[PDB]
Amino acid sequence: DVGTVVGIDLGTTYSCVGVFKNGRVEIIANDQGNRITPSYVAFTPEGERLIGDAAKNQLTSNPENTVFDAKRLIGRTWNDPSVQQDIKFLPFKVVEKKTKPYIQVDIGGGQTKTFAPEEISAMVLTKMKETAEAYLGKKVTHAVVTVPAYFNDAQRQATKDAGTIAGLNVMRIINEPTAAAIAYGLDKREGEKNILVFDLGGGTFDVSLLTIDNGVFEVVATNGDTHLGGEDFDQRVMEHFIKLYKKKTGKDVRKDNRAVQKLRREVEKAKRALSSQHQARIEIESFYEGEDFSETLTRAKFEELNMDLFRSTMKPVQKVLEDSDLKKSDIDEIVLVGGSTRIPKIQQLVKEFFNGKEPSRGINPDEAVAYGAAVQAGVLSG
Ligand SMILES: Nc1ncnc2c1nc(N)n2[C@@H]1O[C@H](CO)[C@@H](O)[C@H]1O
Repeated sequence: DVGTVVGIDLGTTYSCVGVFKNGRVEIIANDQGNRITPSYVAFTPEGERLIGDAAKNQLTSNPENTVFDAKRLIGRTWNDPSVQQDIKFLPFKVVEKKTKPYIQVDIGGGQTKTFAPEEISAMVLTKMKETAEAYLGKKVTHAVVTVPAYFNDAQRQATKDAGTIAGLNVMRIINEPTAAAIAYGLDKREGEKNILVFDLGGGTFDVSLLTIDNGVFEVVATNGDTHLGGEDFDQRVMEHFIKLYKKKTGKDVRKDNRAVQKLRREVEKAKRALSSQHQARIEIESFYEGEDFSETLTRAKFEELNMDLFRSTMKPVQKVLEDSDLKKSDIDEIVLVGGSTRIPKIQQLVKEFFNGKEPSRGINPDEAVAYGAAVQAGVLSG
């Protein structure tokens, strides 16, 4: 008895959980009313373990003991050059333990603890499991968990292990671009089709070329940029306003960490608003040295601030087409994945690259992967 199997998108920055109930996929909101949960864990000085929104919305006061991006370390050895590069940019301690990059944190009152990346991901998975259990009114024991198509054997096993620690029997490990394609019903098509999945997440950019033949998916080629995502677009806007504030007031905002967090929160909200509105206003009370911040951002300035980054997304799309021996016209379906794909310039750039071809539409791009996982979870629940 597998019970109600859950579909989990375990993302670098955000995670999503869905179930198949009363003939359809249900994406489940967490205890904070959010349909996506940050892949964050924080250990407060009192010793409280925070997971998700509570962990992320506290990150500024606790940078050493706030764990995130464990997905960059999962199933990798300590000496992996990717690990050695990534830990340079992580604020929490990472130590070699049992050949692996273990995360070291103060769990409260100076007591130090080490966690394998799969133990951190198990805490995120536990939060997803609780979110689904609150929704279903019953215990969840089985799951379908997605991973990037480039994940190797050790990375897929470590994701299954994270599940085991969380009390989830991960029945199927499925590729994130395949789950997105299933979400759009591209599996029940007929004949041979080439699917381009363009996945621009919060911190990663993944491009996958998939082939669908008689309902069977094959990942032909993968590319992207491991350090390009929505957060980089935020950072460009942060830089623009920190520069502007120094020009206007002569003050250096970054001297106050509390002032940068506040600007980060408002910049992110402004960015999201600019996907639908042509201008957003950032207002922050007692911003720096009791003085208030009031500035506006147009979609045009935002696009100009991020143009090189937006344009850089087209290079891995060209590399996957070459590595698949395909041309632009051979792409039958374009799947956009990640909240960042809601950016109008990103949607124009993809459409124009594929000479006017419209991408698949209807499912929230930030939920498409968990949606696909839930579709598969639905079949397995029977
Ligand atoms: N409507 C939107 N417009 C622009 N960016 C959006 C967005 N929605 C999300 N989630 N995002 C970004 O997706 C990433 C992961 O959640 C983050 O960088 C979000 O800001």
